[PDB]
Amino acid sequence: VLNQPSSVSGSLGQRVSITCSGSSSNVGNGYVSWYQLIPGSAPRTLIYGDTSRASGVPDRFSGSRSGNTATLTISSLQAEDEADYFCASAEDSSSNAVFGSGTTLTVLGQPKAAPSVTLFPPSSEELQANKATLVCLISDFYPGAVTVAWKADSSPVKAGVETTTPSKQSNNKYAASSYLSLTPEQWKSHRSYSCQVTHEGSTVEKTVAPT
Amino acid sequence: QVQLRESGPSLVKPSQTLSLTCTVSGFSLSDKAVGWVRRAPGKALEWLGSIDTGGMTGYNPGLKSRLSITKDNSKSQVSLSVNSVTTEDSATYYCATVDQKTKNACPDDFDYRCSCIGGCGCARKGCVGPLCCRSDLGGYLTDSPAYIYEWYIDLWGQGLLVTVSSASTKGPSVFPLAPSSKSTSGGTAALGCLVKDYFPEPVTVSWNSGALTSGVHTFPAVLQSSGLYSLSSVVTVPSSSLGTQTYICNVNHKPSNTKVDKKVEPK
Repeated sequence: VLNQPSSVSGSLGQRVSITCSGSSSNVGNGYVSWYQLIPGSAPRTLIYGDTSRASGVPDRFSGSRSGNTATLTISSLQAEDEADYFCASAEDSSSNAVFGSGTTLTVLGQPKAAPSVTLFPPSSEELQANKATLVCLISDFYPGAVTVAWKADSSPVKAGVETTTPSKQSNNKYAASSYLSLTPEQWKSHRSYSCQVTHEGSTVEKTVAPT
Repeated sequence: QVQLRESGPSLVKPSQTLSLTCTVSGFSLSDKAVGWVRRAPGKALEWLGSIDTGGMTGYNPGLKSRLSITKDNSKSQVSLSVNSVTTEDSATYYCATVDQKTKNACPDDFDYRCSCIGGCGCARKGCVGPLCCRSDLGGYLTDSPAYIYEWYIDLWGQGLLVTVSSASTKGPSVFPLAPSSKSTSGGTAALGCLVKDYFPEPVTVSWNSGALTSGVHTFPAVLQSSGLYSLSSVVTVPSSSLGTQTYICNVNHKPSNTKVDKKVEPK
């Protein structure tokens, strides 16, 4: 496996470089390629032959090599560039490829954003199946950290709560969801339930009621 | 356009054989090499193997004993088999077009030689003897083999998520999430679908058969203590259209070849 740094960071509009270290049996032979892997999209070839840009790749992506170490350089960094970057080479004298360990690119300098929160009560159809789920949907926030708390009327609720880890959206903000499992009677026996979402010290609360 | 489409089971039981198919379009398999690659969750890309224009196959040496690649040019199909799978074979599997060409270690006007003083190297054509890889005669030494490959992947398929597990498939129950009155009073109304208790990943959601894409947020699944997944999708529409317009979520669970379309009616 070729050696890449696990993580690299750069600022909007600035330049970063990602290194890829091998030996004379792979990288040292030249013909290194580079690939961009963005969750939710097919992998994308950026560079082949050490230096040649693939079709559709803009000139701010550039590749270079010195001996057993190859480098990808990205200039005019955009938030869209956040991805996992992998180098590769053929091995020895074969058509078999060896990939790098991969580098996760984080782009800093993005504007902070408050979460949009939507809270759904249990659907009639779910209650007819003798179940009840509250769905708290949390979107369009940056940075990607939130904490979620649930209340029945005024009292905290901790059992029956499952919350996802934040993940980036296609617009480069973050999303998360929280689910509160209740019994149909618990749902109907309180006057309201609330999802409370805290982000950068400020909290937003949404409330739903059985009626 | 060159296009590659993976198909095959989403769930495979341990010890069994994983059989995938790659259907290609926009070129003839007779003229282009095709390769397979996988990436396990939170791990690096792993080369599996490739089949060249003439049918020559090459594999990851560490995995060769478990892999088989064949193709059918007339069908425009390439196949992969992975025998005796375990959980470490769970991964997204990609097929891809491969551009591979044999290159000489030395540029033109040079000859590769291993009889040189100091090791193997590149000597100018015309130069005689073992000093020809030295600077004064225009040559140099190299640690590269006599011939190497210019290898890269040109285009990738979307990839197929494959879970290895003893657990049975379970298709989701889909519940409409109706917009409440006080939450719609602001002009925009959020309605959604709850996709509950399914296994394995993945599930896709669209709204009104894809006609509704702006304002669609489909969230990553939660993994429950029961071992089953659940996710939700939401779309925001004008509140004036509620009751007038029909809104339908299309929930596709390819692991069970089952798709559910649920009307979401206002309260």
